[PDB]
Amino acid sequence: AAPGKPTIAWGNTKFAIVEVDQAATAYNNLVKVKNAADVSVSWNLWNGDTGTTAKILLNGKEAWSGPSTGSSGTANFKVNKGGRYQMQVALCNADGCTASDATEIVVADTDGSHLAPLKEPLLEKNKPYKQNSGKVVGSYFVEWGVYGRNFTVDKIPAQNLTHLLYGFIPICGGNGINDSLKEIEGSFQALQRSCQGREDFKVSIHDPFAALQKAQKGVTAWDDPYKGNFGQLMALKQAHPDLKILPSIGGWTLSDPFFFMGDKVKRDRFVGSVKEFLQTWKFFDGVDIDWEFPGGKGANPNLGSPQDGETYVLLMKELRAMLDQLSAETGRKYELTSAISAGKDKIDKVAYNVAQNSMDHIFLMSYDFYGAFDLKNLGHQTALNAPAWKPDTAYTTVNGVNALLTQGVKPGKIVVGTAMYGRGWTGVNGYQNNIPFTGTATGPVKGTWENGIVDYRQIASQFMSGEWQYTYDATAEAPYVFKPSTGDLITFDDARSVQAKGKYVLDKQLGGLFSWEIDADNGDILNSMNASLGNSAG
Ligand SMILES: CC(=O)N[C@H]1[C@H](O[C@H]2[C@H](O)[C@H]3N=C(C)S[C@H]3O[C@@H]2CO)O[C@H](CO)[C@@H](O[C@@H]2O[C@H](CO)[C@@H](O)[C@H](O)[C@H]2NC(C)=O)[C@@H]1O
Ligand SMILES: CC(=O)N[C@@H]1[C@@H](O)[C@H](O[C@@H]2O[C@H](CO)[C@@H](O)[C@H](O)[C@H]2NC(C)=O)[C@@H](CO)O[C@H]1O
Repeated sequence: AAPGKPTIAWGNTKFAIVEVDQAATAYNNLVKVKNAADVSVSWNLWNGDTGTTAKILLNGKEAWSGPSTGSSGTANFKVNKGGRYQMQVALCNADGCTASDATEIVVADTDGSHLAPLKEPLLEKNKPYKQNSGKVVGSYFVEWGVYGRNFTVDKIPAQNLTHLLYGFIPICGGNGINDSLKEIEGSFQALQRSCQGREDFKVSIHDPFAALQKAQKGVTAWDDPYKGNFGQLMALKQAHPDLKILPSIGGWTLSDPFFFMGDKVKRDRFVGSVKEFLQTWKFFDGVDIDWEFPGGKGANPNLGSPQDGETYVLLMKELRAMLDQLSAETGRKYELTSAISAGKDKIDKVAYNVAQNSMDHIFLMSYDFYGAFDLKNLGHQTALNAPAWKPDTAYTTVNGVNALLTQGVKPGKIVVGTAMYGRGWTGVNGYQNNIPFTGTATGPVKGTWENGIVDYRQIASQFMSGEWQYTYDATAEAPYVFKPSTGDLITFDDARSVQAKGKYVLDKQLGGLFSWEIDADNGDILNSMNASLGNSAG
């Protein structure tokens, strides 16, 4: 007779090719990349002959075999490809093979091959669009947004984007390297802990809990190898295999290390760390460099050098040569992008007409033109054009785009920025002709999360009734609201100014639109990005 039918023993059924150590705070110990998951299966035979060979089958295919020597057995073996597999134990002799019922096992890998797709309904005012314009539609999701802002990856309207950027991946370094972090309580210390034992100028993860461990929809079981933003982004990639998910390195507070990269030793180390990061976290499709800014005038008043333009171009060229090696190894297309100042004074510190040859997209940061950081000179923070009362206004979207075009940047590379937030002032006074921007302020407006800044959701929700005036400036293409009794003035993007930007993008053959930051929209802003670029509804 053939052998008795074995019963699979109860035991762990989730294993990982890239393992996350659940009690480690240092990135180097937290993440263990293996060539294959170490899988274990045990079985008992309660009736009959145990056979002479025992096999572990994954979807019918043998992963292990050995002699069947008793009523219970254990197999330890390696599986080098992620997925959910119907595992069976089979006992075989000369008279045939008898297979157990199947038990599903998980062999996790960071492409999310082991995850059910994260396909979540659109929330708030988001309406469905098809990505058929061939234009970029991007937004940034922030790692720390899962706490107070309570905005998680399952809340992203992912069908309505071509690009989803993850803010932000830090670069390791302590004193003198990441001093701008010190302005945020605990932030510099969290980075030193993540980077313990790791060389400076290598990338890391700033908050490994939020990235890998915090329970979230789809990744809530204790034994799920990946949880947090990264586990959900893996599942999101399964739902949206054409969405480009880019890790963004830098931003306002994490840009200091770039200013050292004129040293090719550091720059090589950084580039090699990026390659390793993309080999480790397979759901990412490239890299976004948000260096704020070559030449300085970013967060750190002690950094900035005339050499920065040359460093920027060398960095983009070497990142591209690294991505072309990675693309060759994997067959995938990887993108290289950068978010850049939209101010002509910062733009002309870099030869973008040379760097564009390495890059897929330039994310033009056509926002933060004005704000509570200057109480004396007020203006539209994200306007397309200058306003009628000051046509020589330096900081407008069109001035930034024209600066690039005059360098010789191809229009199709340029992605125009929209704000999902307003900036504002309180106590505005001394203005003429009913134009509050001609006055001066005494402070920042009360903000949603920080002074001087309000989520677009809150503007739409809270500041469109009672005493608040609303005006759409059609020369600048820019809405604002004003409460004259307190002098509260807020400058923002809305559906209409976004429509004007999209129209302009199409008119000038630019690359598309992107936004900061996705948690702050109620749907209005992203809906308008999609519609104005000509994406079809549905
Ligand atoms: C108003 C706002 O959202 N500010 C955040 C600031 O955002 C700027 C970006 O860094 C620039 N890069 C882009 C890409 S778009 C562009 O503009 C936005 C808005 O001006 O980013 C900071 C990080 O660089 C944010 O800091 C975060 O602040 C919260 C507390 O407010 C804190 O909990 C986070 O730890 C801190 N994150 C980091 C990495 O420092 C700021 O919120
Ligand atoms: C036109 C111009 O150069 N405006 C400056 C602002 O850019 C800058 O604010 C900063 O803008 C960045 C995007 O270009 C943001 O990344 C950043 O969060 C923001 N910094 C702050 C503190 O809001 C300010 C610097 O305060 O100066 C303006 O002149």
